[PDB]
Amino acid sequence: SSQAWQPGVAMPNLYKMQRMLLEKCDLQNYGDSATLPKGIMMNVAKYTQLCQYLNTLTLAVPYNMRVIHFGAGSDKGVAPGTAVLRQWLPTGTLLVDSDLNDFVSDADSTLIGDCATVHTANKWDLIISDMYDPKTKNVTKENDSKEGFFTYICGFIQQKLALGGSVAIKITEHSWNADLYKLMGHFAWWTAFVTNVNASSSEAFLIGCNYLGKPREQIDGYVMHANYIFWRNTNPIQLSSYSLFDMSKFPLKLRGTAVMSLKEGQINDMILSLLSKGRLIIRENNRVVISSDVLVNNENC
Amino acid sequence: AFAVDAAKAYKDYLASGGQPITNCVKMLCTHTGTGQAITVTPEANMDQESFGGASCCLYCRCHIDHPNPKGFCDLKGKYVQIPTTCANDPVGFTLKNTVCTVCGMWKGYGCSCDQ
Ligand SMILES: CSC[C@H]1O[C@@H](n2cnc3c(N)ncnc32)[C@H](O)[C@@H]1O
Ligand SMILES: [Zn+2]
Ligand SMILES: [Zn+2]
Repeated sequence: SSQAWQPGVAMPNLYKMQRMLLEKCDLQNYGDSATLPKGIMMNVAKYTQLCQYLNTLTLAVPYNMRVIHFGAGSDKGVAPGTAVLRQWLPTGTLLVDSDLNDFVSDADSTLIGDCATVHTANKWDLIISDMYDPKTKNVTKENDSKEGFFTYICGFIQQKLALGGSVAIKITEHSWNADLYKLMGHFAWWTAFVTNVNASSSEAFLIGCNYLGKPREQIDGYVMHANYIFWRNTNPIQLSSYSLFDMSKFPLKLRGTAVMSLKEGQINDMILSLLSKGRLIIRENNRVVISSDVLVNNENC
Repeated sequence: AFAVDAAKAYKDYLASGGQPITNCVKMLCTHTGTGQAITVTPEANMDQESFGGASCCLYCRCHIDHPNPKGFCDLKGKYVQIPTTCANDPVGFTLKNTVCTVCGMWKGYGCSCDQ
């Protein structure tokens, strides 16, 4: 439909309310490819549409914003997604990215290593993950909730995402986690967003909008992933790169959202209401300090 | 008194007909920007492409030290504008050309301070 002129398609609310069984994902336009603007990489186009969609939500955008980006490398040794995030985010936003393999980045700081080795002293206003292991695309194995880096991401959100902050975590048919879905119930709102340039893939970004630090709804993660696949299975999405040609409104508006440090007891319903509206961030405003754990080994006989 | 001269290496490599460094990260943008050379956000005009700075820096891409004495990089974390007629080789372009310290345009590719 009119969907082709959007940056992508978000999961309709009706599918979220179903109780489907997990089936295999069979996409009708499987193998199709979007025609990309001359010389533009798939990941630039994919991150641009993700960012164009995030512009429509109620993200908190404070001064001194802090954004962490996992899975930022590429097989090309560069970081296309980081470059789009830095273009999108207000100038001066602290941008940290990370990947298992080495790459050169425009981020303010890059950590190379498994994401479970990454620790941060400070909390974050936005977490982006494009972590993905292609060995999960095994159609001969049962499709179970995966752990690995998804287990890291769940703990990382609960321990280091500021109240009011948001996340976008890439998933696929086979690359998913039941607890992450359940954690979407801890945001004021959530969806699974599919970019129009990659609509032939079962990829989506699991988006949690304005983190509340507690269950707002109770979500069964296995059922919810089955709902998502059921949506993908019955709603062919027309590949489109139309939105990439309209960059006039792309940059994220620096809203100067308020940041307050608050203790657990002080979070009343008035606070929660502001958190839900993207009008408040709760965290310390201290220094951004990060590290990566390094395992030491002496291989000498 | 020995350090490697990667800049010379790449120039000689190009001159011999070497395929320019690929996978420079080109950005989507309006192409209605100021056209200055190195900016905090994409600034291509109608005759330029905008690229992720790091991906266009020879030193970054080769995993070698920067010639800056404190090791600082001019391009990483910014966006470089490249004339579309040179966008096949953004690394070569940024190496071989120079930014006017007065107006911020590429000398010979936007700088009009000699009029
Ligand atoms: C953009 S393609 C997906 C990226 O995610 C990265 N990735 C996958 N698993 C992990 C992990 N456990 N920790 C860090 N990066 C990862 C891969 O190295 C690849 O660059
Ligand atoms: Zn550099
Ligand atoms: Zn000049």
